[PDB]
Amino acid sequence: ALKRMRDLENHLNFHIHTQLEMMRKKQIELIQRYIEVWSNLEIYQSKGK
Amino acid sequence: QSKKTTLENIIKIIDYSNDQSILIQQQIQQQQQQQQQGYNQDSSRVILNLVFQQLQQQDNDDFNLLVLKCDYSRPIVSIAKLIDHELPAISLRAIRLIYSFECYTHQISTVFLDSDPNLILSKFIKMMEFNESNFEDFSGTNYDQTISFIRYASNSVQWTIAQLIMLCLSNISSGRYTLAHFLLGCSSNLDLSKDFIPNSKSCLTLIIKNVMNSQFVERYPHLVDCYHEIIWKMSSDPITWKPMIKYIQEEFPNYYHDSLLILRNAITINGSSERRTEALISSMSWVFKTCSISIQNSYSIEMKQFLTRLIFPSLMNLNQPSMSPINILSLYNTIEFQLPEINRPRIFSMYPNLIEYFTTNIN
Amino acid sequence: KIKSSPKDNETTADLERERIYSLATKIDDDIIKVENKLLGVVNKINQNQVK
Repeated sequence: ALKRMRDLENHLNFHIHTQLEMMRKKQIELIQRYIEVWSNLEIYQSKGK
Repeated sequence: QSKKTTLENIIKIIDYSNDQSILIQQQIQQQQQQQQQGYNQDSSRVILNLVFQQLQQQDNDDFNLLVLKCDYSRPIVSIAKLIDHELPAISLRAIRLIYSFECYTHQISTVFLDSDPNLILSKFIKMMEFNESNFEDFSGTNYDQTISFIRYASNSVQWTIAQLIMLCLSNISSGRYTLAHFLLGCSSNLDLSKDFIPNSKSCLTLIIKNVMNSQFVERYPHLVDCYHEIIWKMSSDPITWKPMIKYIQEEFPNYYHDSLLILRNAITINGSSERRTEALISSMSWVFKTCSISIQNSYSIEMKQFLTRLIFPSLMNLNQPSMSPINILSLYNTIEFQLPEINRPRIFSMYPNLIEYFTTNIN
Repeated sequence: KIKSSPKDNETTADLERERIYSLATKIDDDIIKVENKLLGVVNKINQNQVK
């Protein structure tokens, strides 16, 4: 029981955290591109005005 | 679509070169077909060169000094499945990729537990097992680069695994489990306070059984100096010393006699080179210091017999047949305290302004 | 749907609009450098106390 809890705590502290930071970083990469596409959207929808 | 599939197609060839190595270790039971393997094998070798040339910009002070100014598990595990690849020039590529990957992470220990640690550890073991028949001497002057590159790619495997264990023992902050502790078989509770598993195969069981092979010591003296620095470090960390010295006394009680016997005999062989004598005398220091912690904390009946019948052999015992030797003085003169009179390099007289550029401090 | 529109007939308003909404994109890029660099100071202050 003591082993199997350390085994599961390693999965939380190393692998799951490695997935969490890869998703945190990938959120920033998507938020910068949400601003890229919305700046280009406002230029496009306001063109000739 | 075609602007994520680049690295995706490279990873599929690392996976498919494991599908193929599993299929070829099966189909060598039938294949007259070697001519068709080579394009897939060399494509796999070039992929493992190219990934190494993406790491060899981050294996660099200028990049880390730039960072100071501004799921890797599947990739690492599909590379680790190639550790026992049928071409040593692919095996050594997988092991040297894993070396760089541990330098950035110190977490290949958990990435191997979080996967199948048995199917991974057994591939390191399968590369650390000594085959005495893979041998013909490097005494011939006619060093063909083709045949030599294959023999280099072979014998570099155990040296790179030993140096991967050594790195993950030099880089310990106290109580941290590492890829060294994983390869040596320290308890998968991450628990450096618990004993080793007896009769098990880890890299530790192989390190000690290769050290006590006299032909392994004669053939590979620098690998034996390195192996003894592993034994010494595991015996001198304030946590693992108790599991380690207990495991030496429970599965290897001869170790401090048979290792001094083999090293002293390997030094006694005249016509050896200064660089063999270097490593065997270095290895002999590690045996003395590892024995010194065992005497200090774990003094046993085998240690009392070792000191009183071999190291300090009291004269009256010589006349009882009812069961040059290795005594304190015969050990001293095996180290040859005529030190070499180091001549000053002639280059320091050509470039006196560059002495501290032309040296490196080992620390 | 944006990067398939014609570049025809662009005006003084559109040129300065293309200049200023790309300045807004540059602001988040230049913020994220400073967020990373200032974390690249905090983490070292924390390491220095913990040594």
